[PDB]
Amino acid sequence: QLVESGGGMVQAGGSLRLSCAASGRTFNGWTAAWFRQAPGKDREFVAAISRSGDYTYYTNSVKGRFTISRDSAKNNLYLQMDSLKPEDTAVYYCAAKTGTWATMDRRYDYWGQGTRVTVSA
Amino acid sequence: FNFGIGYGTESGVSFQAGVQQDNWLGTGYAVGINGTKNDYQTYAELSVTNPYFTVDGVSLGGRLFYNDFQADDADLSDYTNKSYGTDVTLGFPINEYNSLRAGLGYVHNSLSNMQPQVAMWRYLYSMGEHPSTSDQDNSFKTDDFTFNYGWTYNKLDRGYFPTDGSRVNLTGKVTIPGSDNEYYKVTLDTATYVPIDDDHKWVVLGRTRWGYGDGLGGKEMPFYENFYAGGSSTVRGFQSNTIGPKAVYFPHQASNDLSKSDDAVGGNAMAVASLEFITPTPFISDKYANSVRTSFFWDMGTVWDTNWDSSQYSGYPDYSDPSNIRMSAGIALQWMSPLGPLVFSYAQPFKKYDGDKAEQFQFNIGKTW
Repeated sequence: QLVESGGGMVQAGGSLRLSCAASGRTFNGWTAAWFRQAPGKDREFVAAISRSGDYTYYTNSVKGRFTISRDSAKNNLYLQMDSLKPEDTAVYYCAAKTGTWATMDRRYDYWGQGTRVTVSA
Repeated sequence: FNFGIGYGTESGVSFQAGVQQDNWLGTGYAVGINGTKNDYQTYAELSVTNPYFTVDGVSLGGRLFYNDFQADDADLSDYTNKSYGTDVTLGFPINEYNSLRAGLGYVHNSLSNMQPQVAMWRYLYSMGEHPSTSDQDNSFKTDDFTFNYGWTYNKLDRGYFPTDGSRVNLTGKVTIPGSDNEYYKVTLDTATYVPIDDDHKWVVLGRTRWGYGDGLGGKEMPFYENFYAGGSSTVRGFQSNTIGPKAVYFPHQASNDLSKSDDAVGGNAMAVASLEFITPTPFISDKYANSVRTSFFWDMGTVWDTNWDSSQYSGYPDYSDPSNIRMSAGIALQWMSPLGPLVFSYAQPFKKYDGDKAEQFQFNIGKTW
């Protein structure tokens, strides 16, 4: 099952790298995405990488600061979080999909448990 | 009660269930319920016929259906289309090999979860719809009435493994004044078998498939009526529906400059052709030879968007170009195994274009009881 890791607390400006993997599974035939849920708010799209792996899509607020990618073997999904801001504070969720990418959480099939990221002023 | 289960690379796990009652409560009407479930589609219909209504071989049939389509699971730009409608059809038998049909249809299309893209939003704009380009939470409902026409020529010598004759199927529909949409759509399918030897062990097969549609009076044909190409049944060696225009996505924004892709969306025009050489299976001249068929094939096809404005989007490929013919070649195996009919194929797409997705190994297996 999907498991996230790499969260914690960082002061504004810092960097993080979130990781997502599934035991005995690979992301070969899967569309993968990251969502986040700031406290009190709803799950919102962060980033996604296509099944082919040749195209990446980001929400405007994180475009140019975050980078989603996969390793060669496609065992792991990463989110490089650079130039962090306080509003990036949320619980980050890993999501997977068999079909083409979407930005709505209910369109994804499998989810991780979430990992907390807190950015302080 | 008839049930059917299947598994294939085009539609994953397939389930089918049907019940037909020739005389329903002594009314003389023949009633049937049917259901189908895919990786991407759920379909249910209610069929009605009555042989006592047939006049000079012209029959009348009814249909009431529901359809749930998940475009993302068909390797298309994501959207959902939940539809329902009715069809009344007349069947004219011209001769022993030709029949005609004509009917009226109503359909309610309820669209949702549309992932903003240029071509999709182009059709929406032509309908007066202006949904946000930064969000997938949207909706578009329409009600259409259509006139449906069909012609089928079938002179194939055998149903299962044909060796001689041809089959042609031509269909066409157009919206009736009063419908929300305004468009027509034409489809043409042909198969031709030519045996070269007396035993018909060696057979040349030519397949073609065509589709064209467009809007009327300033409208565009809805994207959910698009044609597709690529897959086990069209152009082998290519992932299902990958051939043709690719989505150009608008940027997503949270609740408070475009992006290229390799996600197919289909088009309003389509052309497919295939040449296949059917041969005996090597060294199985036993009793099992009649149930096994080997073949070598050459497939090609293209799909394009006649209303794609390459001027406004010069940074992106010209998806209105009909000349990007994709080609593939390979070998196919057909077997009436104990578990049902099986088809396996290996093809190499030697002519492909930017964004095309390959699928060299493709197969479909079904079973009905």
